[PDB]
Amino acid sequence: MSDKNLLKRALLGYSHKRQKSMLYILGLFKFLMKLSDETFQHERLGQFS
Amino acid sequence: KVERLYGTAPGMVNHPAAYLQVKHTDTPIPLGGNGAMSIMELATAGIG
Repeated sequence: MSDKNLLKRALLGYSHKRQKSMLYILGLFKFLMKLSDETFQHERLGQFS
Repeated sequence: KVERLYGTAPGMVNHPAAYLQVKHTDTPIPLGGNGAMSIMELATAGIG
């Protein structure tokens, strides 16, 4: 939850109300996504990451 | 009232948060700043 809350906060702060900040956080999150996609790793229904 | 006059509260054009990569609370008052302070701080410490 420490990251679900952070992502929701950053998205609500970038979309809707506009702040030049909260795009660095989105950048970090997208960087993590791009890290995850370097190596394929299957996950079933209970393990969706 | 002063935020309405200069438009620095969230919603009008001169709001810094849409232009600076930092929170409203962490913005200098000379720029679009949040002047929200307690009266006790405003009375003992000062204005700035």
